[PDB]
Amino acid sequence: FGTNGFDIPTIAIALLIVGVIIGLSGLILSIFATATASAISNPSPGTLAYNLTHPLINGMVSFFSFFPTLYVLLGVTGIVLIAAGIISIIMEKF
Amino acid sequence: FGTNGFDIPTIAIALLIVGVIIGLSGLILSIFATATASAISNPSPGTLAYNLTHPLINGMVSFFSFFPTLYVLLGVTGIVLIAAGIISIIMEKF
Amino acid sequence: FGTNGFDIPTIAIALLIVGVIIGLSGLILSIFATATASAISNPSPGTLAYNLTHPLINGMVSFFSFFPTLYVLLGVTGIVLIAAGIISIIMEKF
Amino acid sequence: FGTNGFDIPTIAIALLIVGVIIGLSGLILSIFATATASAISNPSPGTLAYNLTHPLINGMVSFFSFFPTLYVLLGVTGIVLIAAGIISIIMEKF
Amino acid sequence: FGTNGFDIPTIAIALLIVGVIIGLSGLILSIFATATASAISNPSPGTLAYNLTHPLINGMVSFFSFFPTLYVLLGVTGIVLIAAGIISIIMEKF
Amino acid sequence: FGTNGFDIPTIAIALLIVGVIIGLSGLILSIFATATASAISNPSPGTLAYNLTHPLINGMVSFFSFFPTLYVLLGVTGIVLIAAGIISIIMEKF
Amino acid sequence: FGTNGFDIPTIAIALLIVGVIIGLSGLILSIFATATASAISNPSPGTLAYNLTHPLINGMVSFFSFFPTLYVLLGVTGIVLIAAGIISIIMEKF
Repeated sequence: FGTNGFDIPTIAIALLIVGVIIGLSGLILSIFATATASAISNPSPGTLAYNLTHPLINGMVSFFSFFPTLYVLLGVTGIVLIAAGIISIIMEKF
Repeated sequence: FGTNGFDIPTIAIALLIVGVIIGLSGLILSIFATATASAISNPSPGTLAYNLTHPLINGMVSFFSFFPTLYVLLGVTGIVLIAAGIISIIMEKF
Repeated sequence: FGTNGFDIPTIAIALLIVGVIIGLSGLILSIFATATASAISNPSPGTLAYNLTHPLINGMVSFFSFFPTLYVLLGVTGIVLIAAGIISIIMEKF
Repeated sequence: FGTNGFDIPTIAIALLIVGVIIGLSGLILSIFATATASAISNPSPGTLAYNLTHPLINGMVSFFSFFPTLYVLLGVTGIVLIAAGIISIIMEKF
Repeated sequence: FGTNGFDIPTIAIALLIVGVIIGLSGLILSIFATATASAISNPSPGTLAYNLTHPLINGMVSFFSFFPTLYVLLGVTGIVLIAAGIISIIMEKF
Repeated sequence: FGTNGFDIPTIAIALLIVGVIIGLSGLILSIFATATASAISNPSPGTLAYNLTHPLINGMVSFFSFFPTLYVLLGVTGIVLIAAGIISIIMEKF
Repeated sequence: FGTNGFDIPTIAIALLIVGVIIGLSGLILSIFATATASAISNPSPGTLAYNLTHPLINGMVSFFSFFPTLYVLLGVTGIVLIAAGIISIIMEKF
């Protein structure tokens, strides 16, 4: 059901695959994040360990704050792909 | 249905193609613009980041304000093409 | 849909491409500018580090202030291109 | 989207590249300047070390004061390039 | 529809072409003039930059004031051409 | 639309070209003049640097004051050209 | 847009070039003059070094005082060139 490489069943299967992979990634990352949160403690505001540890958790927070826009762009990619398929169909179907 | 290169079915198909392409372009650009709007924040009116970032968004605004007249001219082009076709038909059909 | 090299679908696609590229450029530059703003500190008004660092940020500010007019000219270019296309069509379509 | 060597997407990409490179340069230079400021001390106003060290920091200050106009000229260059492109388009598009 | 080189359809097409070209010229020049107006600032009445910049804008104003009569003469030319055509027709049609 | 070398479309295009070139020249010169104004300082009224620098800025001022009449003459040239065209048309059109 | 070698666009470009070159010359000379002023000191009014150095700075002052009239003549040259162009056009355009 297509012309050259555009197949609606294949597209649906690909959507299934990406959806389930993203679900698993969220699940695993959340589960691991809980363990990390449990492991690290809060020594004191101003001792040696605080100086030694604070920037690390800051980097954690920053990278994880970067995740959402990555996911948004990844989602945007699929609309582009499907639209390219539609245009390609229309171009030489007539 | 024509004389040399003017074909009414071909013209209708071309109109279909340009219409759908313009629709897709609007869709994709709007969706991406929402993501850009979400990503960038407003630091402060007068700090370093404001000086560093404000002209960029100004350029964004300006270019996107230039878009409408581009679209208008692009639309005007088709009337010229169809009129040239009509004249060419009349010239040597009689 | 054209005469020699003027194709309305091609023009629309080109507009799409330039628009999305400009959006990405704004996004990336803003995100990076936030990081730069965070990294650099303000030592003091009159110490060695101030003398060492101030002109650099001045150059930053100046170049980024130059960006907007660059974008404006870049936008102006497209109107010229489309108008040249219209004129070329009219010249030998009749 | 151009005539011979003028490509609006290429220009936008080039602007992106120069912008990010300038941002990185500012970042790295500022970070290094902080370290230099920290390392050197102020011995005394009139001892041997002062005589030995003062002109060096004077040269530092002078060169870094030269930076801003370099950046300004570098920014001016792009407007010239884009204008040359516009003129070249207009010359033989008609 | 003519005698030797006078063709009413050709004349009408030529009028169309000159009209649209003049419209485009006005459009482009106005759009560019807005950008120029935005870019240049007003430093002060009596400093170095004022002395350096004022005559340039004076020349701008003068040349652009010369434009109108150029356009008027250009318009006058067409009446002469059409009248020459009429006379040439009458001379040897009888 | 002409007789030998006088073409109203060509004239209009030439007017467009000269107008845009003059606009760009004004823009670039003003932008550069601002940078020059910023770079040079005012040392003192009577020291060595004043003697060394004052005549240079005097020459700057003088040449830039010469610009306006150059532009005026350049503008006058076009009226002469168009009038020569009109006369040439009238001479042998009848 | 001309007759043999007189081209208004070429003239405008030449004016741009000479203007920017003169601006750069003023800039560079002023910047260098500041450095020269800083380097040389004032030993004493009547010692050996004064006798050894004074005439040199006198020659500096004199030559730099000669600059302005050079610039004025250079500016005058362009009016002559443009007028020669106008006369040449008028001579054989009719």
